[PDB]
Amino acid sequence: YQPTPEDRFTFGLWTVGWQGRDPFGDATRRALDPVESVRRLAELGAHGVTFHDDDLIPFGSSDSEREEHVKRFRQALDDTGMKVPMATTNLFTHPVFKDGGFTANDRDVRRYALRKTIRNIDLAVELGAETYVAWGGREGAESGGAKDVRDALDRMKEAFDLLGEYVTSQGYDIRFAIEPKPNEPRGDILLPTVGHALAFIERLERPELYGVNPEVGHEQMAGLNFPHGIAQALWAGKLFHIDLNGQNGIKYDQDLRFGAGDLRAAFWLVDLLESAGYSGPRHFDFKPPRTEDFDGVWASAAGCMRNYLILKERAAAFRADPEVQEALRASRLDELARPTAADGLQALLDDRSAFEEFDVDAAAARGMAFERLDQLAMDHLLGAR
Amino acid sequence: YQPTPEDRFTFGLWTVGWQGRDPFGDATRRALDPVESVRRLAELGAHGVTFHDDDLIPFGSSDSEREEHVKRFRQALDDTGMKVPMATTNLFTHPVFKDGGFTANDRDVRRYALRKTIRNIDLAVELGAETYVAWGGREGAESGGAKDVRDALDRMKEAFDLLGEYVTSQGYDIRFAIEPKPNEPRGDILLPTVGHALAFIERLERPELYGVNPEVGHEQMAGLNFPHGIAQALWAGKLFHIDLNGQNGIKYDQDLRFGAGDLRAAFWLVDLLESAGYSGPRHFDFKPPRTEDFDGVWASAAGCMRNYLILKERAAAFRADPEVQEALRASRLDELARPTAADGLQALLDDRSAFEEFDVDAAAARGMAFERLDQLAMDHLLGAR
Amino acid sequence: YQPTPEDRFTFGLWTVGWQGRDPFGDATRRALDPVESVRRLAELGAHGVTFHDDDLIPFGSSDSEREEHVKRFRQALDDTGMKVPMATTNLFTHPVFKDGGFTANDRDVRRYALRKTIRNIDLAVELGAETYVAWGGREGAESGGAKDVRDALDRMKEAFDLLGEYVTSQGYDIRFAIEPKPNEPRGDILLPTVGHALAFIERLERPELYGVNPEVGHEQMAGLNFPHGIAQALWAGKLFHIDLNGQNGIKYDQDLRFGAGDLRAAFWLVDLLESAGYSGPRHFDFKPPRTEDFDGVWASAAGCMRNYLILKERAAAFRADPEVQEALRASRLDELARPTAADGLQALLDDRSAFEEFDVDAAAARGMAFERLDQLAMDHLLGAR
Amino acid sequence: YQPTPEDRFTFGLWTVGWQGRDPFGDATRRALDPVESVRRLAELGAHGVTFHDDDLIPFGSSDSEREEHVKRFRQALDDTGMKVPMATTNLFTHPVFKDGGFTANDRDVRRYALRKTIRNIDLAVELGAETYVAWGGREGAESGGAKDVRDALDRMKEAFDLLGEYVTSQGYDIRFAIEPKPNEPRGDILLPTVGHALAFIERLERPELYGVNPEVGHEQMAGLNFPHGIAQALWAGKLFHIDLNGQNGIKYDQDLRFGAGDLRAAFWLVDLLESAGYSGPRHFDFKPPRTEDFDGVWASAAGCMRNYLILKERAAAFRADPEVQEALRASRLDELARPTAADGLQALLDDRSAFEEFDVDAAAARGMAFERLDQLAMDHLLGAR
Ligand SMILES: OC[C@H]1O[C@@H](O)[C@H](O)[C@@H](O)[C@@H]1O
Ligand SMILES: OC[C@H]1O[C@@H](O)[C@H](O)[C@@H](O)[C@@H]1O
Ligand SMILES: OC[C@H]1O[C@@H](O)[C@H](O)[C@@H](O)[C@@H]1O
Ligand SMILES: OC[C@H]1O[C@@H](O)[C@H](O)[C@@H](O)[C@@H]1O
Ligand SMILES: [Mg+2]
Ligand SMILES: [Mg+2]
Ligand SMILES: [Mg+2]
Ligand SMILES: [Mg+2]
Ligand SMILES: [Mn+2]
Ligand SMILES: [Mn+2]
Ligand SMILES: [Mn+2]
Ligand SMILES: [Mn+2]
Repeated sequence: YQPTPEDRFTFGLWTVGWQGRDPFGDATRRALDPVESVRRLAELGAHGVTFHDDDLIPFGSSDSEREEHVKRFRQALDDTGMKVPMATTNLFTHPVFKDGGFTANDRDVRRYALRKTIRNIDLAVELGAETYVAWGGREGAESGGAKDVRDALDRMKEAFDLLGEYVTSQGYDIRFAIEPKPNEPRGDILLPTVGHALAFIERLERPELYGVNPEVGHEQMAGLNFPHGIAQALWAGKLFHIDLNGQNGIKYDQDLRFGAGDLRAAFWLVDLLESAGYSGPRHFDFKPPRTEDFDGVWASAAGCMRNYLILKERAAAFRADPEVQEALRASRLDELARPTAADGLQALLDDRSAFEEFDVDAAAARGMAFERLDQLAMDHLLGAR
Repeated sequence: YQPTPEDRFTFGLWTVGWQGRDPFGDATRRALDPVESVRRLAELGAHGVTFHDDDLIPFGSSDSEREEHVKRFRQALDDTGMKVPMATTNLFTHPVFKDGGFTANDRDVRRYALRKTIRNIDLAVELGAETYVAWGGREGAESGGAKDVRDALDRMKEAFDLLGEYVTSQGYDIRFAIEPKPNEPRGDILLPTVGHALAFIERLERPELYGVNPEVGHEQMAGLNFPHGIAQALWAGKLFHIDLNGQNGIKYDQDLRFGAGDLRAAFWLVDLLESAGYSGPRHFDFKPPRTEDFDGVWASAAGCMRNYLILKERAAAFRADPEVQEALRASRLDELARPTAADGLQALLDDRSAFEEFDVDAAAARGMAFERLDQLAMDHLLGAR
Repeated sequence: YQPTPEDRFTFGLWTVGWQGRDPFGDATRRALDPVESVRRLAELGAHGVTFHDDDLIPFGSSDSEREEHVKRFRQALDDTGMKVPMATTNLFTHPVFKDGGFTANDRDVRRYALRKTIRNIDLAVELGAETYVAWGGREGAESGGAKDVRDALDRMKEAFDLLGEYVTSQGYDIRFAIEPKPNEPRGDILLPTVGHALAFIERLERPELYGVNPEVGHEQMAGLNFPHGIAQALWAGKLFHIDLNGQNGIKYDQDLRFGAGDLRAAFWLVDLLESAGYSGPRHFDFKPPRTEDFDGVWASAAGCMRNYLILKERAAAFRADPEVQEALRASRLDELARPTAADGLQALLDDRSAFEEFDVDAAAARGMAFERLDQLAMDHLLGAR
Repeated sequence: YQPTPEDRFTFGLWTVGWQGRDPFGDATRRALDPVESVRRLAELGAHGVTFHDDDLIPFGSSDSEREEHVKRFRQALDDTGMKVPMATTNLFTHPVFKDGGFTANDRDVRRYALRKTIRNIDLAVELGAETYVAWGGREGAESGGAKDVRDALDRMKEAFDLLGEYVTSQGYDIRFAIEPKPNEPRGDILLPTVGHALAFIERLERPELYGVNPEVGHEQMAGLNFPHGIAQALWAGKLFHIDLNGQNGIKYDQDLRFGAGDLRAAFWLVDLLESAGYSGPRHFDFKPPRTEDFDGVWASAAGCMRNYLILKERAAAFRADPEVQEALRASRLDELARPTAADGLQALLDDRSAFEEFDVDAAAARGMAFERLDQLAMDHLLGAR
């Protein structure tokens, strides 16, 4: 289960670089030079890294410092062959963003947030990024009167439309991916789930430029089924990017390494991504627990990749097993993929076998055989057949 | 705080008619004649009732029985002046729907579910309903292999498109409202939230025919902010109907009377509905607890209406208070409603006060004053100023 | 992974016998004769069955009917070799228990609940049960004024003390196990968790007669760590019985087959039970989903046993692996088992290496190596080393 | 609703002193001199403040600095009349505590944690504290193998027994209160709820020295009913202290001002505390949101006190209302307070009206009238009768 770059595994600079500061604790690890992270991740078999503007260039840097930080970063990519498929803006750390970025009540902050993002889009395009992610972690509220949500969605649409106008006017190929999160650090965050983000996108001026970057832990933070939400994003044609990690149910954002947390949901996610032929980066947005030293950071990163590859093998064995293929037919998954009424409405209305002469009790008595199917899946996941 | 029919309060036959059967207990109350519910609700000041097909006509009824049930029902509406603004199909009680209705794996069940709905749409139009609600309570799964969600969404789109084709071919004015629910009775239910339903609707053949019927308890069952989700539905122009009740956080669907559960969220919901000028029915989808006798059923129904009216008065006093209007300006809610960059992208890019000369520390040091605003709201809710 | 009776796997009559009625649906399966369940479970390798009084003898039965039901049941145990290690009272289904049994506000109901339990304790002793379980599923409330909780705990202590007085006066060996549940069917249930039940027991007249019967899904329904709670019950010497099943986080009580739901927590539970040498029944309190027919019921029951045995093998391989034993030392699990200050308080107060000369930064810089340990556990669970 | 010191309102130095650093954001406010907090809180009507050792004396301070910090603090208490009823140890911020304090796997860290606490107990006694709080925020784990919970509970019992041995050997009157929390910053925290802490205390060498310091938000973080848990703590005689704040369901620890979050649960909490005659400090453990400036900090603190006083008035009006007293009798709250079987077990066994001649259907048909009672409570809370 050794990763190679063709597996497309990517890591944020902020993941292995996390110093371990949490709400109740100081840092447990020194800061990492982005150059060293690139080298250490390449040695593990990663394909690429991603960054926030302020991860790569310290906030407030001068032009000459900015140029030296990028030049050092570019040399580490050249030395390793690592790519930069995705980038994003930090619109959450600085105190100026305390009431939001694009939806801050203060107009001058909203304008500043847009300028900060536009500057980093240029940098991301230069480094080769195909996707620009927006995480509105500060867009939201802790109380009901502090944010008019219809007004905030107006401001959010304006911000995204202007960013779409900007990349069009430069002839950039980059697309945007919205990363939903239901809460934390705000009491409730706007566009809290995959669904809310997909619905918002359909009201933008150029919807085709925008998709979702769903994160395993963020949907599980709302108790939602992450493979189900990914399926709806695939159905809509909007899975531009994905964040992989682990999460133990409804609580603070844990960002455990992928495969920790809900192991079965991870299996069904990997099964769906491979079956659907998702071709984007397999991006890990995780935090090595602050109990770990620097050797534990890299063990945690390696674990993400390994667990993905183990699940990929087991899911593929599951789908290829003729006994599973037989069980899927017994459970009528083939019938689910058949059109309900390709004969059309009138034919359905006149079809007496659909109502007047439908034997509802005979239909009701037919078991679905889902438990035998699910136990075959569990045996395949555990390597027990 | 006495309701009148112009307040547009509506109740499902299945709410005050609930016999008190739960997963662990037998019925604690006798069944109610729909006629008596209409009379008792009218006496309380309700505007109308809603129904499932099988609430009004017992499942399996003959044509002559069906006609007598409707004739009795119609006479109770005539005697009281009560309206029927909304109707829906029971696609969840009969064992034939155990794997779903529109997305059942068995094609013959999906066709039957469509025919059952189409039959009731006719009845609902005859009784005057403006909205037909779809609650896919059985569309979902308890295990990952039992439902391919992309296939199920294909079947769901087909079902809704055919229903839209049907009402168009009859020249009906009725529109559809999807009622989301994240789980129960299925382990996870498809279109689990307001957002997922809004996103799905945008892929239907005629999206303008479909909106959402969000329920307070269903979004709170996912830990989501119900006023926020209602705001996004209003923003999208899709709040066709609403279900009001109470719910104590993330657990089984409690269906408490409106105002119980999260009292502050109820206040902010009523504030939003009145401020936005929502003109649909104020529909209560609640269950009088099975501890109650028939007198407790009607006290519970009266409580729903009363609590709405109390919250309506307090929210209106909050918005009209000049000290609150002053606090809203101090918190820059006026600036949130102003366009971020009506001067356009180029002007924003050249505006040095948006970036090069933006004093980020002065902006960051400005408090939002949200706590004083929120305490004014709490004083208004409690009648303590 | 074939179970045998020496594995001590037990099932409630109400589990495989569940007809599939849920809050929104009618039964999908016919009722089962308890005799047939005993035979079918024995054929699967089960050790025993458990029952509610009303599972074995239909409520309201005459003495002659009661005797024939028991005689038939006893013959099925004799024919199979199955045991009856545990029994319990149904104090939740009949409408008389709608406000509780032992803590019903109506005193005459509380007295009836006690008499109903005492009658079944006699029957359980006759059938050989070692444990009598109390599940106060109706003890609780949906609103704050309806139950004074200090008064209710007074009544609950009185009920349990009287039951302890009863079994002592008959010279019975049977002990009581309280089964906690945080909510459902009541809005909140008294003694909601393992901890609350353990604390309550310490106030009973004869605490040694009472322990806990924790259920996987019930603690996960509160977002709690079930292996952690089992550990505290073992630490207190109170794990008299256990209910095994699966549950997907915070939502209604799913009662999935064991191993479904949180697979990793199931692994750590089995590891703890085997390491601690728990010698009680491995009891499954699960519901075959109502999508299943009778063949799916037995496949689901077999899956419970199989998954336990797979996890038992993987946990044992994990603990016996010398590389894991090395990682546990690296993570200082050996030091955790050493007394903190066996030298005593004064020696600790005078030990300068505990404070004045403790190198806090050197200690802080030592990584715990938990991630490498946890990835070894994951590799062992998945069969990937 | 103006607080006075006889209302016993207390605040942690760390509450109004919180600089606004969260997992995703830098500080939004400057640090506060503890002296200024004492003065500002006294001016608001507070009775007292509480502290962590490291709140009052910066970590690593020399003896002469330590003495000057305390002397300044003591003068602010003398100038204001403020008391210090409670103190606690910071065993969570420094990286040395990253795997816990009393239950850290490293023995030398456990010994250091004990010495750090013992030093602060001396200081707390000098300042007059009656309660010493233990919050084991780092005692726990993110993975299953990293902590043997039976071993950790052994170490926790040893730590608490040694602290009890220490205060006894000095003749101190101070008692200990354990503050439970289910998760955050650890994935799961040991003794996660009021119940688990009460059960643990009963295994300590001198149980009478230890009680609980429950926090509104911490039990709600597990979806539990906080008034119910407080009632069980009162029933056990262990409510030594309480932390008041607000929390919106199951998510990260919000620490909103008291009264925000679940308003009805706050009402029932205040009703219970006043009815039970709780005489300890009404301590607020809250964080003014980081959107606020220093004026918003004090408005937030004032709001805590005001909301408590409003709820106190409404709860008292509720209990004194003769129509409520009539409804409580109708709902048989009087019968709940009556002993179930003061006639004894034998008399119960021979009482034919408890079983043989109990009319179960007549009992079942009697409604509890809980909804009318609960609507009276809601009318009293809202000032709407
Ligand atoms: O892409 C933006 C990223 O910013 C991070 O700091 C957030 O915590 C992530 O959830 C997000 O993926
Ligand atoms: O509109 C359909 C209705 O069916 C009911 O039985 C469900 O429980 C409701 O949530 C829903 O509103
Ligand atoms: O032991 C009593 C049993 O009664 C069942 O019907 C409950 O649902 C179980 O959780 C419990 O184990
Ligand atoms: O008493 C100890 C205190 O430490 C704080 O920093 C925790 O966040 C509180 O929950 C706790 O009350
Ligand atoms: Mg992310
Ligand atoms: Mg509804
Ligand atoms: Mg159970
Ligand atoms: Mg606290
Ligand atoms: Mn995250
Ligand atoms: Mn509902
Ligand atoms: Mn259960
Ligand atoms: Mn807290």
